Formats: sequence, C-alpha cells, structure tokens
Amino acid sequence: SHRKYEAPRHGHLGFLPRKRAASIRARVKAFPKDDRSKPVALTSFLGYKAGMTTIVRDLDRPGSKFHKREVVEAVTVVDTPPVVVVGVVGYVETPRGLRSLTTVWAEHLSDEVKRRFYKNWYKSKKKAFTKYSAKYAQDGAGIERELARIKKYASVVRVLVHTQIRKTPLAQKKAHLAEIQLNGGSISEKVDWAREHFEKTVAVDSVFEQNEMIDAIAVTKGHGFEGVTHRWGTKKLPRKTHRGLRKVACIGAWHPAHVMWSVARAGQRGYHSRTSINHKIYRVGKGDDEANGATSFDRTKKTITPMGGFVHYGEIKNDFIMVKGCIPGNRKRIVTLRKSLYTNTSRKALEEVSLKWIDTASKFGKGRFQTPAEKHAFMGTLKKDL
Amino acid sequence: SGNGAQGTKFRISLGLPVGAIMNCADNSGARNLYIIAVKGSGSRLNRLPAASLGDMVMATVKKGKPELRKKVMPAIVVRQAKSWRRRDGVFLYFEDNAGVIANPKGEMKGSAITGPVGKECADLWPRVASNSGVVV
Amino acid sequence: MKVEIDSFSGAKIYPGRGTLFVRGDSKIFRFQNSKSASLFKQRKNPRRIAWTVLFRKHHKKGITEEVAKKRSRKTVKA
RNA sequence: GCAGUCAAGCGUUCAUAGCGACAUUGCUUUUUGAUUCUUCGAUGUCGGCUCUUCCUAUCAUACCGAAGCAGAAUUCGGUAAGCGUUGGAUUGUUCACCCACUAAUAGGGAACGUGAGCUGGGUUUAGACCGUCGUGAGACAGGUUAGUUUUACCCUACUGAUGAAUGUUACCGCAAUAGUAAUUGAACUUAGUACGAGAGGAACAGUUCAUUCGGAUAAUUGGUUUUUGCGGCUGUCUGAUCAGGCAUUGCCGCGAAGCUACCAUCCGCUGGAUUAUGGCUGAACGCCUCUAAGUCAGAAUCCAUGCUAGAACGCGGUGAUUUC
RNA sequence: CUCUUAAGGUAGCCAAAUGCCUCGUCAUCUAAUUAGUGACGCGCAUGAAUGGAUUAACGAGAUUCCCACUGUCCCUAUCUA
RNA sequence: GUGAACAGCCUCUAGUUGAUAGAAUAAUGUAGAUAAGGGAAGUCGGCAAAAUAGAUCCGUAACUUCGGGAUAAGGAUUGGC
Repeated sequence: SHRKYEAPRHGHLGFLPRKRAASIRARVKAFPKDDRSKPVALTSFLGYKAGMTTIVRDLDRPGSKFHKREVVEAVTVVDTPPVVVVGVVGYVETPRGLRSLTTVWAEHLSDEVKRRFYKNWYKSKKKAFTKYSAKYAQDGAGIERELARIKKYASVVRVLVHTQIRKTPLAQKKAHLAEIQLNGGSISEKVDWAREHFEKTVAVDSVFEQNEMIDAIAVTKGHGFEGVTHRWGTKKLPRKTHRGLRKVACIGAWHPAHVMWSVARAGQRGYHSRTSINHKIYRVGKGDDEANGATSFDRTKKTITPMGGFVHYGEIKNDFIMVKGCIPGNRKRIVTLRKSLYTNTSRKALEEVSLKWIDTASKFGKGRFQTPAEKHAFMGTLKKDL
Repeated sequence: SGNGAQGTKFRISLGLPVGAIMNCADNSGARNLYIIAVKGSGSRLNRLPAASLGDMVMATVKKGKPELRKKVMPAIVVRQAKSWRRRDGVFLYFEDNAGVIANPKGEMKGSAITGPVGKECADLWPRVASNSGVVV
Repeated sequence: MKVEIDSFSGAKIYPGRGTLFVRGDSKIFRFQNSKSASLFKQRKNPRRIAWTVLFRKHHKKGITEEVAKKRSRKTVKA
C-alpha cells in the first residue's frame, strides 16, 4: 500500500556507514586543485581543538537590518603550534591512480615523532632511522639521487610533517604525522623547498590569513552504540507500546524479503570522520604575544585563554586559529585544516572581519568576570589577600 | 508573513502552536485569540504550525464581542513569552503571549495597543508600530 | 558594546550572557544568570540576599567609597 | 479506471486552441465480479500509528512547445519520478465531507506492504438490551454495551563490532567497488516599468531572509541533577549542643560538569555530457528543410569534482627487523 | 367516501441502546462536527406490569462539552535502581 | 513519638541481616522521576500522568421524594517564639 502520508527519509544515505573511523586523525581525501604559478606553501595544517569562546563584531552587510551594528558569534579555537617538516614523498600517476615511489626523510628525527613508529617506547633501543641517518654523512649521495628521482617523476609532491605535541598541555608525547600536499609550482622547486625546510618548522601564518575560508577535517565526538531514535531521528513510538518505544516499528515489507540498507538500525554514533567547509578565520594568533585576546576597541592585555583555562584542554601559550562556528571534533582532538577547494565570493566569504571584544570568562561556570583584576576591583579585597 | 510584510524577518523561536491562546493587546473588543494557522509555515508530518513574534496568524476569538466571535480572522503576534535570541546575543522574553487583530494586508482593526511590542514586529508591521507606545 | 548591570544582583553583564525579562508594565530587567532570574520569579527581595550589591550597600560592606566633606571657613576677600 | 483512432457538430466566423456525439481499437489490474488452481494436522483477513523502497498514468518545483496566450491568471502538451506533497473537526472507518495553511496539498504498489512492530476503535466466540420475525428453542452485512493480543536465545538478512592466515612489526598512503543531498518560497530592487483604451500588471540579473531536509557542535540560552555539591524544611533516632542516621534518591531552592534542543549555534561544492525543445550548415526532392552525414546551445536529469567507507584473498612507499 | 378486522396503536414517547432510507431536516455547540444536546415526526419495525412516560439520590455503567491540569502531543532530551 | 488514627514515617523489647556473587555502567527494556514555550493540537476514547487533597473560617446554585444535592461551586489562613 501507498503510504498514507508522505514524508522524507530520516537521515542521509551518503554518510554511511556510520561506523567508527579507522584512525583518530581524519585523512584529507582531497586537496585543492593546483596552480603552477604561485609560490610554494602548504595547503593544510594540523592543530588541536581547544574549545570555544564568544566573539563580538560589527557586521558589514549592505542590505541587512544589522548592517554596521554589533552582533555576537560563536567561534572555536585551534591550538596550532609550529609544525615540523620531516620528509616528502613523490606520487606519480598511473591508470590505477596516484602511487608513491619514494619517501625521503630527514636526518635528525625528534624523539616525539619517532614515537609514532612505536607502540611500546619505554622498552626499546629506539633504533629507528639509525641507518637512514647514516645514509647521510656521505655528502648527499643516497638522498640527492632519490630527490632527483622525485624531480624526474612525480606529478604530485607531498610533505610529511609532524606536530609539536610537547608544547601543548596534553599528556600524549606522541606526535601526529601527516602528509600535506604542496600547491606551489615547479615540482623541482617544491622538493627544494622541502629539502630546505627539513628539520625546520612552518608557522600557521604562512598558510592561513584572516578572513580566509577554510575546511575543517576531524573525527567527530564518540557516543557509542546508540539506538535508532537519536542515531537517525525517528519518532518515538507512543506510550502504550509493548516491547519498547525507542524503535522503528516496520523495518521492511514481506517482499523484498530482507532488511534493506536504507532502514534505520541501532549502532555506533560518532567517531566518524567529517569534513565541514566554509568556516571563516576570525583571527590568527601568535604565542609570541600577550594581548592575543585584546582588540582595537577593548585594549586590555589578556590572552585568548579564559579564566580557569580551557575546559579539559588548558592554556593556549602557542599560536592559534580562531575560526567561526562549530567544527567537527571534540576538545583535545587533532583537527586538520584545509584551504578551500574553490573561490567563494558570495558577499560572506569576503566580509573583512575586525573583532571588538573576546570572552575570556570561565567556561567552568556562569563566569561573571573576564579578568582577575576586574574581579578584584569589583569584589574588593577578601580574607585571603592582605 | 506575506502581503503587508514590510521587509523580512530573522528566525526567532516558535512558541505559539495551533490551539494556543494569547491575549489581545488592542481595543477591538476581544479578550483572547485562539491560533489555528500560521502564514508562511511549511509542511512536515505531525509538526504543528507554530507562530513567533511578528508572525501573522489566523485566529478565532473565544472571549469577547459576539460581533467578532464565531469567525476566523487574521491576527499578528506582538509578544511571545518564549525566550528568543537576538543576533546581538540577547535572549529575552515577555511574561505573556499577545497579539492583535488585523486585516490581511497588515492594518489593525483597533486603534491602540496595551503594553509593549517586539521590535521585530514593529519593523514588519508599521501600523502596529504606529499604534504601539513601547517597543522593546 | 555595552556592559549592562544585573537588576537583582548588580553583577556585570557581558554580551551574549544572561537573559532579559520584559514585564507587562514595559519594565526591562536584566539577569546575568538563571540564579538571579529564578530568585526574581520567586519574587525575593535583594536587600535580604547576602551576595548582592544592594545588600552590601544597605549593610555598609566595602564602604570605603565615599567618606565625608569639609566645611567652609574663609573670608570674602573682595 | 486510463488512453487512442475517425470526425457529425460546439467554439461569433473556423471540425481538430480546447472539447467532441454516432461508431470502433486497446491497455491496466489501485475497483467489483467470474473461477476454485494453492492452502482447513490453521499462511494471525479491517483500520490507523510507525518505517522504508518502488512505479508513473506529474499535483508542485526545473526547462520547454501550443493557445480563442496583449500583461496577469489559466488551459493543452512534452523531457522528467531528482526533490516534496501537510495541520485539524466528525466518523472504528478505507472512502467521504468541511475549516485552514501551503509551492502543491497527485495517484498507486510492495502477501489489498507492515500484529514474535504496536494498538485493538470495528467486524468475528461466550454476558446483556432493543426492534422485527418465530408457538417456541432461537434468527437477523439490523442497531447497542462489555469483552486475556503468547515465544526469538536458532539460520539468514540488516545495523554495528572483532579477527587467523599472506616473512614479522610499525608509519604514511593509493583508490576498485558501493553509497550520495540538498530543497522550496517570501520581501526589497528591477518597476507601478514593460504590455494594455483602461482596469490592472510582470520577468531576468542582484540583495536580504525564511521553509523542508541533513551533518556537526555546546561559547551562549534553556532542559536535565546521585556533583546526593551548597543551603533550607519536616518527622523521628543518636541525653542537649556540634555533627549526623532513616524516610526504597525524604522534600524544596540554587546547582557546576557532562549529555542535549530549529527550545541553542554553525555549515550544506562547481564542472562536463545530455533529454525535450529551439537552431547552424545541408542534401535527399536542382527549391525548401534542426537530419539523413555532420554539428551549436540546453532540465531539478546523468557522470565526474566534492563527500562517506575502504576490497578483512586489491595495491604501493618507508622505518626497524631478535644469538646466549 | 369505500374495502375491511376480534380489535384496528389510545395516553404518552421518538432518527431514542428501538429509524432501513440516514451523515434524515431545522437550531445549538465548533474555525470546521457521520459525534452531542434540543426540536420535528406516515414511526422499514415506539408504546403502555412484553410495563409506558418521568424521576431526586446512588453508579469502578455508556456518552458529549467546559474549567483546571498536565511530555498525551508539537519534540524530544536528561537522570536513578 | 508524630498524628484524628492497631494510617503512613522513625525508634525500644524480641527477631532476622535470608533471597548466587564480582566488575563495568552500551543500546533496548522494567520500575521510578524531571522538563522551556504551548496546553489534548495526541488518541477510538484525556488511556496514562499531572493537578486537587488535611484542618480552621467564610461562602455555597439548579433540582428535589424536603430527607438531600453538599467537602456543591468557590475563596482565605496554617511555622517558630
């Protein structure tokens, strides 16, 4: 029969399977189309989600009721310490896709990136890249020829970087490693840029800039085995319902005499790798600066870090990216940012943004004050203080 | 929404589904209004059409003049009592739900409005802005 | 952007923080939290709540704001 | 039920803009019957709720063609089933009938989908009332009231989750295959302009917003409270106090964190090949002709980009590879 | 006026738990009512201890509406054992 | 003891401390609860739940078999010293 009242599919059949991701670091499945004219820089960065705060700014939209009027918005903060470059590899093209033929590494690998190659570091000779390190020290022989191989082939070049996890307040010590595709020009120049940057760091100011729209790629918060009602968004069945109401009543018809893939079933919720686009950068911030949270209008020397810290993360003593809105992932999670795959004008991706004020009040409560000095000047002296 | 709408409106949270009753803030002789439709509302299964501050609705009068009772008429919501967000971050609410009687192209059957009204309604209905004293 | 003041507790309200209540008499109260909003709806008096600026004013706590004025002692000199 | 052929006539004039009698050819199986093949050592026989998918004979939306199409609204028709198709009063109702919104409120199928998914209002046991019929026991697709809805722990399928073997082990990756998602509308301006005697009255581009859907998130607001966190209150018990027990979380208020809501916030890509249709060149048919060769543009179409998994028997690169 | 019966349904009551046609007709209740109530009555097939018509109080009886109340619902979320 | 009360709640005398345990705290359940704004739009049907509740004072209709209806409806107060 001819369903009595039509209505749309609950859920998206394109974010299937709603399965746990293979890694905690989501993988960039598409970098931007290249231009062989620009200089050489990266297309992505790695950071760690810290949390959120609140942002006030004057809006610039010729036609809105709130034009040249102050609106408050939500942003998220990505701790983005300088990222170290260790190696590149060369992907060449085949009728079976792109394929790597060489991985060139650097001589001195740090003890926070040569832990990524171990599952038990505390008992080990650490014996990694020891022979690849002695592959140097004869002038450039076995390394320069590999790089020449890359230049002679390799329509695509990718740089292997690792995070400086030891600068964050996390207790992990095991740096995240990742390939990032260069979209400069002259693959020779690409690999030469890489070779110059081996054992050296790239800051995020060199990649991103204010008012730049980006995409965030991260593994989303895990919630576990969930039922169909919250996982897919189905109706709760009524109260007078035997054997449960948080279910899907009819899971198919007699013929086709099978349960279909299109039917809402119970299972994993979260820990999916998601990719969310068109998130404007509202600030690119430096850890070589107090007054990261100060502005042109506020001018109070405060960091971006709220009072009591960011909840479950800590402080932001490094550089950071303050980007509009909510992004995939929970705090303490490795995010990978990506420049956009297309130029969006749209009169909202071109709005030039200047912040007025930033909320540094505690997110561990209904925080009253933004600053301990504000707090002291309001409350006055207390029994503790002299 | 529609005919007498001077401009657009940002989304603000829904507080007045059909079957709801809100007081009548004008002097047309009606004491309450009973909401039975919302102009501009979509169509989802089992969803109730629901009105917000500034929305136009179809109403009946339950208490008031017999000249007005027992017929459906248009109306406008001027107070919500649900908290709604303004883009300047302000969450705000009134202590009561209220509307006025009106014609389809925006004019009021009354001459005055008791109590405050929302700026999101004054912006969208000027005849409500005219006969409004206090706009918040 | 202004920093409004809580109509029950005298706290400072920063943007996007708290609520606003418009009473039928068109008076606007501003609350920094659900605590002070709830005490308002429970129609308590802030002069009896011990953590409020109004109480502390009424009871002279942190009362080093204004002290006194002098008395005039001088000739006309003209 | 639906669609064709023919065309006497209606349509001011005119058969075929739109309709179309007398006749006739057909399709379908969402009607009702006919039949009795299967099932009586039982396939749980109404309806709604819920959920998915499919069809197209397309209601709306995209692009078009024709008009008895000036504009506006409307009618006919094509490609198209991509995406949508509601809220309620009454009724058990399917059907129906009205109120209202809407872009529209299209029709159907899946054992007349769906009862180890619900419910059980109806029919269809046993109780009981009425009316008619019957001498009567009792009968009545005649009304009325009350009337037990069992089992999954097996196999498969589905949703998720591990895992032996490929020298071991670890890191970075490719991407066959499969899936796929965005949708619709209003206001301003275009412009009281075009059009039209006037009444009336558009459209493209642009801007701002919203509807439906979806994926995240929790700064804020709200909700939640065994933080049994802080306070308060009752009754009793610990001789009083202080501090506490019991009241199956004793109750009240506030309540961080976490979870969470169109009850909150953010986000939701741009390129190619085509359909219908309109065209170019251009014969066939010395003319003409979008067509036959060839070719242009072009839809919400299709394929990619992008997005989701990653073949546990698809692949690659790289690091380190055990001696008493 | 006529046929005719043993007599030809009186008082009352009614689309009633009894009315097929039937979602009867008018009104009222509703924005909208096959529901309800009040009226009408050629009543397929009401009706007088087969008891008829009423009826205060009573009813785990059937039924409609109003107020209040609410997670029944919009629309779901959270918490404890 | 509270309290109208062999109500419910705590305690003395007496009696038990039995009922397979441990570890975690996923869905779905069972039992129990809470919920912005709305307020029966849900459903055959307000099923279920909520709301009300004691005592004192005030006030109390239609109808009636004059006995009732009646705690009608509906309002206010309540602690400690």
